Amino acid sequence: TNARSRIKDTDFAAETAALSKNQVLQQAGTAILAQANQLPQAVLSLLR
Amino acid sequence: TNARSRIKDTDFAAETAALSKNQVLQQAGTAILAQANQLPQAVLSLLR
Amino acid sequence: TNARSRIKDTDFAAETAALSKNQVLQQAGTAILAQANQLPQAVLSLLR
Amino acid sequence: VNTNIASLNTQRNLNASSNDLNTSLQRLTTGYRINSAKDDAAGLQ
Amino acid sequence: VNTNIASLNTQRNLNASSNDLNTSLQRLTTGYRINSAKDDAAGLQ
Amino acid sequence: ISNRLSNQISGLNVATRNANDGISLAQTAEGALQQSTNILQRIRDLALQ
Amino acid sequence: QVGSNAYETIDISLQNASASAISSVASVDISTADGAQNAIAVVDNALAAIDAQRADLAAVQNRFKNTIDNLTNISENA
Amino acid sequence: ISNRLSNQISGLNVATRNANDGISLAQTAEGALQQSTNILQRIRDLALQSANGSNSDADRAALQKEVAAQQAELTRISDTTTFGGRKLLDGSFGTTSFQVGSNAYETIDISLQNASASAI
Amino acid sequence: SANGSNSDADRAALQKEVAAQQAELTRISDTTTFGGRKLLDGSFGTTSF
Amino acid sequence: ISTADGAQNAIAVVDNALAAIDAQRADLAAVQNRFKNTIDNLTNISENA
Amino acid sequence: QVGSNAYETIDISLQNASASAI
Repeated sequence: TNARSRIKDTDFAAETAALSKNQVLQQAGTAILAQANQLPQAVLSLLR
Repeated sequence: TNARSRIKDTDFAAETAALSKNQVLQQAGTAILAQANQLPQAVLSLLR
Repeated sequence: TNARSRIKDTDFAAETAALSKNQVLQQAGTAILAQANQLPQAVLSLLR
Repeated sequence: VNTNIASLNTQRNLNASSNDLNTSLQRLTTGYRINSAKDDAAGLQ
Repeated sequence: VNTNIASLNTQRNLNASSNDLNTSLQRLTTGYRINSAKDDAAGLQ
Repeated sequence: ISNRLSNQISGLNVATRNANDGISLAQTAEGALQQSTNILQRIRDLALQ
Repeated sequence: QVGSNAYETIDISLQNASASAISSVASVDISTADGAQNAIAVVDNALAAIDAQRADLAAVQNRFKNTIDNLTNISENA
Repeated sequence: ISNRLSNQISGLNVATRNANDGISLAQTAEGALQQSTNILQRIRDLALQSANGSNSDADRAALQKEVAAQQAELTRISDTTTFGGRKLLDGSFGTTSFQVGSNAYETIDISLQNASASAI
Repeated sequence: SANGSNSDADRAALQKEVAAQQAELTRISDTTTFGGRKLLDGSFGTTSF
Repeated sequence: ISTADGAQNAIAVVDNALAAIDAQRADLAAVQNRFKNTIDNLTNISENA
Repeated sequence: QVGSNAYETIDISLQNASASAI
């Protein structure tokens, strides 16, 4: 049984950190996109 | 027999203290992790 | 052993305060940067 | 910084801690400081 | 002015801060003020 | 360099796990032998009886 | 294997047998006194071989435990 | 002047990074040695155990096997540290010199122990 | 695939896993037809931009 | 892979060949770095012409 | 041995015999 856990039993005290990292990335790349999609808007609004 | 105990018989009146120390560490490093995994969250939430 | 702790055993009841200070600095300098990187934006947005 | 967390070093230490913890509990159950396991095999023998 | 940001000096300080932070956390995990690392090698020795 | 580092790291995580399963293997073996020893303890008990 | 390179492995030497090779424990058939006494001589020797085997395991997961604390600190700082 | 400044600056950023990777190298080496010390701590533990009640632990033989295992560890840890395929400290490491600025021969020589297995 | 050195009998499954990945190194090798004259598999003729 | 002796040698295979890959990727490093400069440069030429 | 250094030991001198030498 102890083996069965060493196989399966996630050391989620580490995977929590991994988890935050993923949540974090979702957030960050999103905000980057909210910024990114403003670029072409500016380009044309000005050249016009 | 008395020898057999001096070999085997844990002086657990000491190992209790060792035990607390281990339980204590589980608790402490855990709370440290609950704090630690908040770091990257803050980093990006602010730079964005 | 008592010596070994006087060498190693962090008086973390002090290092907690040091810890907060570091966390605190991360937070503060970050918010300062969130403000700082707004400066050039303003400069040009106005001179234009 | 976000790419990883150096503070997973904390995790490592705890793994060691929990290992010690479990073994201590074993020793506290049976009263045998030398587990029936191999550990300290000399005294065991 | 736009060519650069002198306020990146702020960044530098934070790098130092985070370094200290991580080391403190290590010391808080294990309870060892002298990390197993070399740091303060005299007391370590 | 990093590609070599990621090579090393994740490879060694797998190897860690292979080692852990090995620890368990040797553990189960140890239990079996402990109980072989209880028997053999009884065998001297019976030979003397 | 305990690392990432080839032939980086811990050979282990489980006892080839337990039943009839601990001469044999099963050989003895106590019932006669002269076999009782010699029986003790059998079990003693063979039991020593067992607890040598158990102690072989002692070295092996002690070896593992260090190896993985160590490996784990490597993969850390890498 | 600025071309010389940009020369200096970005060169020194690269040199900073080379230094940081060096910091990591010496860190991994340090970890390996920490654990060498845990073993050697155990080796005194076993040598003292090997008094044997002065002759009463016949099963020093098992301890001998235990010792042999740990001795083999001081080879495995000695190997297996391939930061570069040119690993740290076993056999022959060639005393390398980490640059930390932008000028030639501006380097930190480091002196990793030539061996760990058979030379401790 | 050390397999706990012999304990994962189901290396066979791993072998299948390997075969699948090996086939990927053909698919990625193909399928890059920038020009109908794809990049890197088989024979690309060392072109000169 | 399926045999252990092939597992270990397998690692020796992949290591060497992977080095050849990341040499190829680094060849590309030189090539669009070369391009990027070349076009900033060419672009400044066609400018002042 | 009773400490951590070499040759730090308590020699003991059990009587060589009991049966035919008392």
